[PDB]
Amino acid sequence: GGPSVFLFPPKPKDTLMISRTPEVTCVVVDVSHEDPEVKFNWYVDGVEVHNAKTKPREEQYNSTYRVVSVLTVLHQDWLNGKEYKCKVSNKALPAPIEKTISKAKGQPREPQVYTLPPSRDKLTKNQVSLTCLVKGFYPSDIAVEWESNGQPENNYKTTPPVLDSDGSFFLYSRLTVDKSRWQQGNVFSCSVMHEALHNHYTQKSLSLS
Amino acid sequence: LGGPSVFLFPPKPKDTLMISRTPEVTCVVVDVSHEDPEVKFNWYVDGVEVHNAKTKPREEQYNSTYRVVSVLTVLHQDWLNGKEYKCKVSNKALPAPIEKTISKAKGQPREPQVYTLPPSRDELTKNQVSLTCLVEGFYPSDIAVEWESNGQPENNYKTTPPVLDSDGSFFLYSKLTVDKSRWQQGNVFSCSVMHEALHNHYTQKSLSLS
Amino acid sequence: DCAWHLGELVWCT
Amino acid sequence: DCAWHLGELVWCT
Ligand SMILES: *[C@@H]1O[C@H](CO[C@@H]2O[C@@H](C)[C@@H](O)[C@@H](O)[C@@H]2O)[C@@H](O[C@@H]2O[C@H](CO)[C@@H](O[C@@H]3O[C@H](CO[C@H]4O[C@H](CO)[C@@H](O)[C@H](O)[C@@H]4O[C@@H]4O[C@H](CO)[C@@H](O)[C@H](O)[C@H]4NC(C)=O)[C@@H](O)[C@H](O[C@H]4O[C@H](CO)[C@@H](O)[C@H](O)[C@@H]4O)[C@@H]3O)[C@H](O)[C@H]2NC(C)=O)[C@H](O)[C@H]1NC(C)=O
Ligand SMILES: *[C@@H]1O[C@H](CO[C@@H]2O[C@@H](C)[C@@H](O)[C@@H](O)[C@@H]2O)[C@@H](O[C@@H]2O[C@H](CO)[C@@H](O[C@@H]3O[C@H](CO[C@H]4O[C@H](CO)[C@@H](O)[C@H](O)[C@@H]4O[C@@H]4O[C@H](CO)[C@@H](O)[C@H](O)[C@H]4NC(C)=O)[C@@H](O)[C@H](O[C@H]4O[C@H](CO)[C@@H](O)[C@H](O)[C@@H]4O)[C@@H]3O)[C@H](O)[C@H]2NC(C)=O)[C@H](O)[C@H]1NC(C)=O
Repeated sequence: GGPSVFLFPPKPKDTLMISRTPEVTCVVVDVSHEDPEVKFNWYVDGVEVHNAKTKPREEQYNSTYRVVSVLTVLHQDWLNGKEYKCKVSNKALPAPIEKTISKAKGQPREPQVYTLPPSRDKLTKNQVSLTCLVKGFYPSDIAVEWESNGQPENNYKTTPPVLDSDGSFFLYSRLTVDKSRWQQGNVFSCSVMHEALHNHYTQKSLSLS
Repeated sequence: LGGPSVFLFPPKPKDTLMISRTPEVTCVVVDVSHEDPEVKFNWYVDGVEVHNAKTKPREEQYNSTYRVVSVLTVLHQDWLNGKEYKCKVSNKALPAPIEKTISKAKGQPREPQVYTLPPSRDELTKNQVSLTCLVEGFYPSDIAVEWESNGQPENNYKTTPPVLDSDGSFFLYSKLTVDKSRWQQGNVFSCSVMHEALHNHYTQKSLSLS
Repeated sequence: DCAWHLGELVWCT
Repeated sequence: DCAWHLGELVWCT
């Protein structure tokens, strides 16, 4: 064969923050040295758009090129469910490759955020685990973070979303803190970003007594 | 075709952890042709050829290929000790034999710390509540997590896949969903965990309304 | 009202 | 001692 096309959605945090710019990315791999010319046609709900930009061409070191077109999307357009189509044309392709992306279909559902304190058995170690259960949300596109006193707390790991038995998603975020920080009464907040939350944001706090 | 393809699978974690169960390694051969359905299997446990594998009934896939499968029963302790199982597949359509290997993940096993977390006060207004089981600091990621109440399995749960922690160990969370009335009745729910690094490969942690 | 995340604007209704 | 899971033997030390 010839080139292969991969079409990527915007980053969830970028579609949810008005202060950020979301974008759809059309990646073309296995572009040959003999025919590096790639034609991009972009469609938003079948309507051809002309404002995409081509990223600088990259040599991959396996005798192929990586050709990329990026299309900036409107936050509300992505959240409304518009389909973005990338049509890739190249001499090595028998016919053009068309790939599509859009937000997952289904009525969006609001996440229920619950902070769970560490166990009595967890309180006899050097560090304690603070849990954030995020459940009943739809689609699975979410951003989960942790802070304390206005500063980001970066010692966390979030599970990928799990499909629940009611068709919604759930995940858990785990923040690891020194036992003394927790014991001293410090507040730890779990921030969640999702389209179905009022103002795409919610924060839930946790402290000892 | 481009000849057959080989997929080699480990035993089910619960099967290696329960003495009442029989673990097995499975060597799956796909894209076996109708012209050459004959597949030769050679099995090795740490380079030592073993002769007790069994071939599963040949299955027609309906895409003009066959699925040929050899199953080798392993000893619980042998798998848990880290022995490598090798499947060598020979067929006329292969230029040379395909050899695939499996074994337990290498690294010093670590004991899981099991913590049951009751539902959040904010969730105690809903028709159903969530009971959490945090399982952390375990190595390798091979584990079985289940839930029971009153000696009977509770099947309305979902477990997250294991997450690689910053210290090289794993964690997961299991979430059991129960009707709020059942939590308010004082019913005791248990989180059973099976892992090689636990005393007797088993631990159970309970929780009820406080 | 507006929602802010670490001093960055999220959204306003 | 022995560990049991739903009446099924897990392991003994
Ligand atoms: C020549 O080299 C190309 C470039 O590869 C690099 O260089 C070579 C020499 C080696 O060093 C490589 O290891 C190195 O990566 C190769 O390109 C690769 O082609 C394959 C297909 O053959 C592509 O696989 C597809 O990847 C999708 C996901 O890709 C994202 O994640 C990757 C990491 O996990 C990352 O490498 C990619 O860049 C990409 O990243 C996202 O990009 C967007 C836009 O930039 C961002 O916004 C996101 O944030 C990024 N996310 C991440 C995680 O970083 C998969 O979705 C896709 O899978 C699906 O389709 C296949 C096929 O249908 C199914 O099997 C599968 O189940 C699933 O449905 C698929 O795996 C790979 O991404 C390419 N890599 C790059 C860098 O573009 C060429 O293959 C090679 N050619 C030859 C002939 O050797
Ligand atoms: C002809 O038909 C076969 C398909 O069988 C069925 O019928 C066809 C006609 C369709 O209806 C199919 O949908 C249907 O499946 C094809 O065989 C398939 O070949 C592909 C490779 O080309 C195999 O993919 C590999 O799968 C591995 C995982 O496989 C497990 O999980 C599958 C479900 O997720 C399941 O279908 C498999 O049976 C298998 O199940 C495990 O079996 C063991 C032993 O029985 C048990 O102990 C486990 O519990 C089972 N697990 C589960 C989840 O139940 C992947 O590991 C593997 O991926 C890796 O390798 C690839 C390639 O290197 C990488 O890209 C990848 O990233 C990764 O590293 C790979 O995906 C597939 O399993 C085959 N299916 C079966 C049933 O055997 C033939 O290909 C097709 N021929 C042609 C020419 O079309």
